[PDB]
Amino acid sequence: SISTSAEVYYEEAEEFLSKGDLVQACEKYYKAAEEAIKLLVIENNLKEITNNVKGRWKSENLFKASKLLRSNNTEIPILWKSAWTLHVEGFHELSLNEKEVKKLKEDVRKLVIFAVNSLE
Repeated sequence: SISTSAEVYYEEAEEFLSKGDLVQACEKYYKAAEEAIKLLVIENNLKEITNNVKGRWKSENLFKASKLLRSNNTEIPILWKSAWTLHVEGFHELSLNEKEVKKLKEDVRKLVIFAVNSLE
C-alpha cells in the first residue's frame, strides 16, 4: 500500500528518461536495483551477506547477494548484471544510447517487482 524505496527510484528513473536525462535515469535505475536486492536479501533472510554489511552497500555484496538469490529465482543474478551495466557504462562512462538504456532498465523493472512480491 506504500511504495518501496525500489519502486520510488524506478519512477524517478522513468521521469528522467522521459525528459531525456539518460545519465540521471541510469543512476536511478541502478539505485532501484540496489534497493530491490536489499529488500530481497531481507525477505529471504540472508544473514550471510547482512553480516558482511559494515548507508549503501559494497558492490561485491550486491553481486554476492544476486548470486546467492539464484535459488529463489534463477533470473536475478542476470537482471543484476544489467543494473551494473547501467551503473558503469551508463552513469560513469556516459556511453549508452536511449534504446540501450530502455533495454537494460527493463531488466531492472523485473527485478524491482520480484522484490515487491517477496514481501506480500
